[PDB]
Amino acid sequence: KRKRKRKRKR
Amino acid sequence: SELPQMVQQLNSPDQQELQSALRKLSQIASGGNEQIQAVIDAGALPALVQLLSSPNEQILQEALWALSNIASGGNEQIQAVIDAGALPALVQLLSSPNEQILQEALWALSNIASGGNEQIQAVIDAGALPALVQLLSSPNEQILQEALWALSNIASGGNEQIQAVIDAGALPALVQLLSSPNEQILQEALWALSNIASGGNEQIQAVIDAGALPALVQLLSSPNEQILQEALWALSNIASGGNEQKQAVKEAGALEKLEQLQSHENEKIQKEAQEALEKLQ
Ligand SMILES: [Ca+2]
Ligand SMILES: [Ca+2]
Ligand SMILES: [Ca+2]
Repeated sequence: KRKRKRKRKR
Repeated sequence: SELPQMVQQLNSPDQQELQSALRKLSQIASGGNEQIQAVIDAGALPALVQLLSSPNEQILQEALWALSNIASGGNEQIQAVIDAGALPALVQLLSSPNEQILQEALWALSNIASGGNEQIQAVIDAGALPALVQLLSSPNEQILQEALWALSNIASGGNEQIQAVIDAGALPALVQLLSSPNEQILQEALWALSNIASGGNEQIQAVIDAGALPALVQLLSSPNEQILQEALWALSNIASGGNEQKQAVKEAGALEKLEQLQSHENEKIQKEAQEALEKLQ
């Protein structure tokens, strides 16, 4: 049930 | 009020105008769910999906960053990406021999799979799992990490979503990764297992039948609290199963280690060890 997101940032 | 113009520039035949617009859009989408909604509302999705067919790697990379950032939004914002038709073109990029493109396609897919069960099932239905499972054999640690994120996300769903991961043959590779000397990769493999084992008893028993318990029980002796925690979360999830599952945990020698961990100085460790030990009576 553990979710994770990754952003793409400069 | 500049957004509509940026979205029109995504069609410009001047690659400088196009790229300027694309870089601005991707970064506005990184700024929270309201900014994501502004990008969606300005009509960016169809243009961004079209750009997943570009043979221009500079355009494709930034397009992928924009889609990844939109997919860091709420579940219905993720669903907008799926509804704009992104997934086949995105999944197809898992065949790329270009590591930058592969890495960026995996992030995007992993974010989509961080949505709710409708969003996860769409990723499954698009055919991603065999590729993701094969990337568990990658000798590229960056790619391997990302495949483990995507798979962990997929396995964060309900039992049907979990079972699709199991049916794609992920478990033998995940269990092999438990012997990695790479502490980063080990923890990601434990996360994937600890999501799979949060399913029902049939999913838990698949984790057991693939031979996870001896390795998890060994990891209860790790001096690295990050690893230990992740192994404890996995084993505790397994112990939440039925009596057959509990018995397998006991037969593997977990009780004696858990009793030792009850007094651990790390409070998160101590609490999960106590909870695990109680599940097993
Ligand atoms: Ca041109
Ligand atoms: Ca290459
Ligand atoms: Ca190491």
